[PDB]
Amino acid sequence: QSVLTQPPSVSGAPGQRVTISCTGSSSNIGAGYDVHWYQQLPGTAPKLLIYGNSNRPSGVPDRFSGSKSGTSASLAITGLQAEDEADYYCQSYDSSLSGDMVFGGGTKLTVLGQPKGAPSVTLFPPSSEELQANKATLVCLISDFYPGAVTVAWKADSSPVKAGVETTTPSKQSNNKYAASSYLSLTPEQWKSHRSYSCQVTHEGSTVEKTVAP
Amino acid sequence: QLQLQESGPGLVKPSETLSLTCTVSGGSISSSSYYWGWIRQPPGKGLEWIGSIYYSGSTYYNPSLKSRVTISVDTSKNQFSLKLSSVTAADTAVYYCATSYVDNWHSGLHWFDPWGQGTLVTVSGASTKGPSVFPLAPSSKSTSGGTAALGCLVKDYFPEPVTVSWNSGALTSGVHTFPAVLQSSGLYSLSSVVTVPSSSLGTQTYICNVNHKPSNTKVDKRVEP
Repeated sequence: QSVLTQPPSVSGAPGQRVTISCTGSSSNIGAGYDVHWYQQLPGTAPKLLIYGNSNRPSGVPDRFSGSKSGTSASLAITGLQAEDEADYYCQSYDSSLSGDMVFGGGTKLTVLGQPKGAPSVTLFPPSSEELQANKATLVCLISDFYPGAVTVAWKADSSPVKAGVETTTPSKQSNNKYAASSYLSLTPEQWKSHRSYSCQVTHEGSTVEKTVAP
Repeated sequence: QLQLQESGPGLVKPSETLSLTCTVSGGSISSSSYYWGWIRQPPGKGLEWIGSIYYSGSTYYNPSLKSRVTISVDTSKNQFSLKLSSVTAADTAVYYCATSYVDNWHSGLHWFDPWGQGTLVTVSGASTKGPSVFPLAPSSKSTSGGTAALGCLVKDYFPEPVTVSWNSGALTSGVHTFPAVLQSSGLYSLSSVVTVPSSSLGTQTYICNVNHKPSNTKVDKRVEP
């Protein structure tokens, strides 16, 4: 919940023009107060993108523009680039109570047409130091895949292991591909008693399986 | 070139008070037509203004939070501070300080620029736990020709975050620090991997520098073949 309203997601084709809307009420945007926009790349602080309805800070490409009309405002992006994938927030001022700086809820912008990327998979066995501490963790690191959906399965020898698995959501990298991590917890006795363990990554109907042995 | 830096505890117990400080450099809090602000962002959610302060003390707060918010300023240190009382899990968020050039607050024309880096505060009754750091010895199997991947497993810490650097910040090329998983135990784990030349694994020394500020724990783990 936020005082201004934005579509949660907007998509556009490369090189085309896309708009992100921001609606308010007669107490904020419609009361004559300016609308500002912030761009947030993943894991980074918001940065000013448009101020005073339509002004660009230095360092913002002129493909970005802003306008406002009545109780709403609009961020427009021409010649859509892959590097424009980010979250976008509008912001204004509301005078209904004491004078409130208010936000929209954010829009995630997707640039369509990105080619598929197969995942790079690095599998590490438990460290000797961890085994000496009577624990064992296998670490499966998955990067550079697109689109952002993988499934990760583990095997003891050839048999699926369902217990002791923790896997992150896929997270967007700076290059617009995705990363994820999967962790298999074992006892040192399990790790030493099998001939190997495997991390199998499924992505877009293809699988990559890496295997490590004691 | 005005720059803002958040600081303060990363863990607050439910019902207690969250306290943060923002240190400003490159420009003056005092004697400036600026309102110095706090903004927060719960993980995976949107931005929310908390309140702002003028250097001589006048404040404006978000009406939905005003009963719990105190913002203060220390002009002699070029700092301003936030206290949020009676916290709950709803107050778990990245907290940003920022600033607004303002001629008249009630003209409602102002925006946020620049912004600080953000600092994470988790509201939880769970205890702080420092990480166990294990080396991930180099493996050439998955990387490009003549390179190997090595890393550090940063296991079982709470709350977020940990920072990882390599060789005290000297080694930046090929470093990938992955987002953490939250395990069922309630503890986080993450890994940082760096891809380096295979040929010099016997002549160069690789060290991961793990800093877990919430537990005041620092580990410099040598990663050997």
